[PDB]
Amino acid sequence: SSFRDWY
Amino acid sequence: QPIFLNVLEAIEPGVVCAGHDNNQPDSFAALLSSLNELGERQLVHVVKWAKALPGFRNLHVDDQMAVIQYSWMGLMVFAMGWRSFTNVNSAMLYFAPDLVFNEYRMHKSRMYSQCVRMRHLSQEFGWLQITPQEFLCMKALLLFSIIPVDGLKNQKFFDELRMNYIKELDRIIASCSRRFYQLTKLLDSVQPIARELHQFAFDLLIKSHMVSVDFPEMMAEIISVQVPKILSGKVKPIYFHT
Ligand SMILES: CC(C)(O)C(=O)Nc1ccc([N+](=O)[O-])c(C(F)(F)F)c1
Repeated sequence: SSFRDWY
Repeated sequence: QPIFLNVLEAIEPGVVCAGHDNNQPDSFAALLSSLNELGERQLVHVVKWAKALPGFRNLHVDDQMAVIQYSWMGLMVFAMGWRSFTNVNSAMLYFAPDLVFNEYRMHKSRMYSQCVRMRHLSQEFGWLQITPQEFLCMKALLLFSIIPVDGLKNQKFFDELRMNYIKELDRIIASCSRRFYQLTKLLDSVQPIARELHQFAFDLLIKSHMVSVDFPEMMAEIISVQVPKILSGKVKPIYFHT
């Protein structure tokens, strides 16, 4: 994800 | 009293604006492009909020990420409703200072039903005389109220973490007994509304290139990847009563 990335 | 209560307070986010042009009239497109943006900003905030939750770094990273994406709408709804209770005594919908809904914005945004529902919730804060500390501890638990039927990566930790969150809510309460059934009743009622909103955003997303509404980076992804899971029964909420 692009979620996994900024988290 | 405890350490716990200091934390929820301390970590509780601040005012978050939507940057809406309160001057031009109320198009659907204008309205919903700002809610999507409001969603986007508050999400960031739920993330930095949640990372600082007590016990939160006990879960597998993927569990953390999951638990957040699944429950964000549910949380959003809750604090929104506190906000609308506390500022405007539940007379209107307080999404943000610059984005307060009135019946007109309610009907023009096309969420009248769901909006009616969330105004009912806001009222319930008042009807049930909800203390600020009851609000915070209730909010904390809502993050732990929604999982895949399949189950999380480290399910034991979750069960544990949650149990202690229910405990703290009971602690901040303790014929008092009926307060719990009420508060659990109240949390339970958050889940239907979050589903209705899931559906509309979902619908909305799909029709969005063809109605001219702006879906931010993080918006488009969460809605199309994780929301469908919920709506297909793969991911259920934990209910207190049946
Ligand atoms: C995805 C959709 C349009 O963005 C949405 O429901 N946005 C949204 C934004 C902010 C807030 N808020 O807490 O003020 C809420 C809601 F939680 F109230 F419903 C929804």
